[PDB]
Amino acid sequence: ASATRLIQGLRNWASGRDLQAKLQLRYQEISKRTQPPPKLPVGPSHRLSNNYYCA
Amino acid sequence: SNLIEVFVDGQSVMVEPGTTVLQACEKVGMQIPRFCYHERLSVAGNCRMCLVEIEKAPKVVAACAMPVMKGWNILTNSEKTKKAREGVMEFLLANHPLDCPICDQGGECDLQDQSMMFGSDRSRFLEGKRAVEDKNIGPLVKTIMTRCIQCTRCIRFASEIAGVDDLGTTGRGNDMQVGTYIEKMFMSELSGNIIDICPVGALTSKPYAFTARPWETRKTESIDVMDAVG
Ligand code: SF4
Ligand code: SF4
Ligand code: FES
Ligand SMILES: [K+]
Repeated sequence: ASATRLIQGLRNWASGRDLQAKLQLRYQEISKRTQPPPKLPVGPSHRLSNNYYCA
Repeated sequence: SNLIEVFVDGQSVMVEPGTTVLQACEKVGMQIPRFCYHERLSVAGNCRMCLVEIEKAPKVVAACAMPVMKGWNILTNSEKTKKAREGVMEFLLANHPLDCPICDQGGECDLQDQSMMFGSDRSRFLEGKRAVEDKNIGPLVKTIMTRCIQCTRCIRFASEIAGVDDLGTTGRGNDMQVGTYIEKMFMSELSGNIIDICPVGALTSKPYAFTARPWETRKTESIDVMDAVG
């Protein structure tokens, strides 16, 4: 999405579709490379009472 | 013949009088887990791991010390037996240090093996562990008493086999320490064999320390030539 309008129009006519809506090259819409730190939850066996392994 | 009939998991078997529950279960083929019991030492019964359940009885009995009688059915795989084992080993591992990567017993530790077998899968202990002061008993046996579980195989070996009578327990409660109470060297003919009969890594071999690991060593059965005993 940097080409001039003439090239985009000729490209859309030659392809037969609209390529500006769906571009195969990624841009600023992708997720950021840095993320806030997560807090993964625990499972169902992380309990202090009624957690006998034999059951 | 004075053999009497007992039952292990419903299976009938003959036993001699005076037989313990552990020996009867071994004769059937079941190995009850144990820490303080030894077939060549006196019965102490101070670890409570071998607590097995006799049916039609509202208490668990110590299989390493209970003598069997006629008509007993022993349940070695019931629910309350496993509950008792899990509770006892949770208590055992409550104060054990996190020393497994820096331990020579790792890979051949009895505590690790029965923790995987009969123990639980997580720890509910949210308190602070204890720390026992180390001792010196010679340049053969390396002593780390933080890892000792007070099984008293030391005292029984030094009192009934080596005949030294120089090892004991000083203290009362959670601060009871197995040692010698003075700077005394445990020098004897059979002073290394305690390293064989320590279920934890409390007593290790000082020349062997920090050298190899039990899973990568090949075992070759051979004969000693150092004396004429063979
Ligand atoms: S004695 Fe066993 S449980 Fe204790 S630190 Fe060593 S390997 Fe781990
Ligand atoms: S040092 Fe080992 S053999 Fe000695 S009493 Fe402690 S656990 Fe038992
Ligand atoms: S093995 Fe019986 S109480 Fe320790
Ligand atoms: K040992």
